[PDB]
Amino acid sequence: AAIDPEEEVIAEAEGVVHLHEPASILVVKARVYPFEDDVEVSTGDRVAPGDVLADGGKVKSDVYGRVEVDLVRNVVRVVESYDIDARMGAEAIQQLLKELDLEALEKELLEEMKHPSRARRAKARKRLEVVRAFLDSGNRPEWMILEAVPVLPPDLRPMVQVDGGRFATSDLNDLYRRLINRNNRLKKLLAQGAPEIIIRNEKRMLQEAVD
Amino acid sequence: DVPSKIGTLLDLSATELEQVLYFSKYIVLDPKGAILNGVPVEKRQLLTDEEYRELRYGKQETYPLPPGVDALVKDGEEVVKGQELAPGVVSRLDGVALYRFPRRVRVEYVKKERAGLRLPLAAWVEKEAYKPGEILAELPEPYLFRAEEEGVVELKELEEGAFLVLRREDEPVATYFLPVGMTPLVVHGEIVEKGQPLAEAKGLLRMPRQ
Amino acid sequence: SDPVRQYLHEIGQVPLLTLEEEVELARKVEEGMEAIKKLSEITGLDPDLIREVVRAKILGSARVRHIPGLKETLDPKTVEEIDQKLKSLPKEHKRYLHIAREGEAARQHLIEANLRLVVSIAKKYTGRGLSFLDLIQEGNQGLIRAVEKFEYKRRFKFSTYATWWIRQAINRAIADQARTIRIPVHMVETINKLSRTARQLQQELGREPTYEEIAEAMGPGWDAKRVEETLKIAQEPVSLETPIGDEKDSFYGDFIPDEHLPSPVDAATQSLLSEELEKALSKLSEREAMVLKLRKGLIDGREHTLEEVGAFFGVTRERIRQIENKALRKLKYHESRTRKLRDFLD
DNA sequence: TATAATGGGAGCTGTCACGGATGC
DNA sequence: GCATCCGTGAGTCGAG
Ligand SMILES: [Mg+2]
Repeated sequence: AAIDPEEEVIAEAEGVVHLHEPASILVVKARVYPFEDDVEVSTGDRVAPGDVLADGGKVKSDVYGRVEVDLVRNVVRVVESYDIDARMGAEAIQQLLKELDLEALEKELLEEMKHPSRARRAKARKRLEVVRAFLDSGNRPEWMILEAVPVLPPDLRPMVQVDGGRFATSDLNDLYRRLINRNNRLKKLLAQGAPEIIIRNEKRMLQEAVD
Repeated sequence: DVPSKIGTLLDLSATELEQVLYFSKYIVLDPKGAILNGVPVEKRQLLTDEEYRELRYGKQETYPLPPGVDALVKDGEEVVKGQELAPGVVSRLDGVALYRFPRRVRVEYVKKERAGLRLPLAAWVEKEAYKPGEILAELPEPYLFRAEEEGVVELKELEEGAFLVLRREDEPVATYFLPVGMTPLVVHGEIVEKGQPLAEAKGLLRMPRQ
Repeated sequence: SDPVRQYLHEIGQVPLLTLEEEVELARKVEEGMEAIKKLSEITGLDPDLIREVVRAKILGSARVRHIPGLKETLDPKTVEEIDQKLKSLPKEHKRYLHIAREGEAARQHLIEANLRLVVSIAKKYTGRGLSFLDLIQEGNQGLIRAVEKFEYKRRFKFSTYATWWIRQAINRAIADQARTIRIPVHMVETINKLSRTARQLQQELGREPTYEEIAEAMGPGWDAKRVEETLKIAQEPVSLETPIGDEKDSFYGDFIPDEHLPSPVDAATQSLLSEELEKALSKLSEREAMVLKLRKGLIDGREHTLEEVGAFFGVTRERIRQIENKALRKLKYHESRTRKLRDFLD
């Protein structure tokens, strides 16, 4: 097929097609699963071994991976991959903080305190001070991560007209503006479904803004 | 603020927590049975972008083909690491090689037709059919295949062997097939009366491969 | 360490597209959009909702969030419902789903592929009031607009059509952000034009142009007053933390008096005013004192009309205004007598 | 809205006096 | 166990 209909290549008579001289060659580790019938999974779906894909369940998945549906080649391809969850930033850290059960860590470190090594006893103490601090306090560790960022009352970061009729203002306003701008841009970038390597950059810049 | 409190609770070094927060490296919440370099992925492991891409999105690579050089392998066909993909290209990995933007598409068109040939009875080997490469006959002396019709000659030479089609006006009156070992004595667009030699068969003669 | 170097590395990861790869991705994107349209025609669903569902499944459940334009809250439940109703289509109809998915994937790979061009364009925009990285991200937004608006049929390379949208988005950002007090984009254009004009005039005249010269140079409609008002309106604020001295000691804000909260003197004078007024209002009868007090609003802070004080005291508006008159008059006499309330008149 | 354009720059230098963390 | 790195301190009022 081509842009203009007169440049197209149509088959004159009955025959078979042979591909020669590819511009390049793409080598992928993948498992091929040809299909003669309507396929139950579309492109992008992640699939474990023993999953239904095409032909009403006659053909299944051998490996772990990601589904590339080829309509041209009439084959369901699976690129070998896992479902593995790996994150970045304060969201991941907030997760790991939320997951922590305090008493368990306290007791583990207590067992760690009986160890003969001086260093290990030391580190166990240092950690246990933090853990017990959070415990006795009633403050959740995940609060060390921010969701809602507080805003100082305006009068404490004034925008004021001086004698000359000119305005003078605090730097906290510029910092807050940086924060808000990068944040909003992140919300719009997420709403529009931008790639990773973009959202990543934005998130990084957001953290540096808060900092 | 050292020692880091967040870093303390989660047992993460300054460099590690920096890498995670500032987006240098991924950290794994639920490995979901992931495996890297033969070892299974333990929770809270640090992965580079290379490693996370290899694990999550799978491994792949593309190699260039210099213009006017045909691939030594077929589309869809399995490959082994080190196996040369082309005269100038060697694959670094194992898997399914795929064609990217083929420059030339060769179409083999199927043709089923009917054509006659006449041979001395002693030379012929009787067979119900002739597979490619199989001997059609064996001739002790040079023999001249003669035209059994009059007309203009359409000569088409295949990879080996050929076809002659005689036509009066616009309608073909004859089709002769010349197998291997027969040299055509006529050219395209020539006029032949009945009885004049179209070709010469010499020695052994056999079917073409195509 | 250095965020810019890091981002340039990440960008340096994705390879550059050959003309073939580019046209292929572009085509897949366009045909994908078409697929979503036809799919909306078949299903009768909203093309937007469909697009967000396909996008969701391509990106994964890692990214799922409610979109402002959508009428429904987008969550794995609803996207699973919709995706399942998409999986229930006949083969020829269910084909368009695969087309859509392919489209989205092509889109992502396209953006990620062309991310370098944005950097190369934004590196020339430094110093204009925005950070390098901010410029890069805005340029990325531009790139996205370019991808979604691109048509490969014109046989143009992607760079040519992308550059326009990238520059446009960057410029829009610079105009909409870099001022602490926000100014409309057209107004910013006018101000920058005024600056280019003034700079040209100063380059020809060998001196800073007056308001009149700039006015004349800006054509008709521009007088000196307009130029001055434009410049005035363009004045940026100054930091309160700017040092006034060699040492760390002096801050500019330390010299700025607060005019808002009343001084102790003003407060004491207001107090003595209230007290003296209560002194002079007690010299009346409680009725006329209360009428005056309701009319001037010393009681609730607001002034009642003649009808309201007359309805409250149970007399006519003429009568209530009359006793207001005599109260005020007695006050005038008392004031002409003791002269206690004269000093409060400033 | 369409020739094509695809990895950034400035560092900035005569203080100790260190404290605790990190490293062969 | 002992060299080495990173962050945090380094006088007061006055005028400016
Ligand atoms: Mg004028």
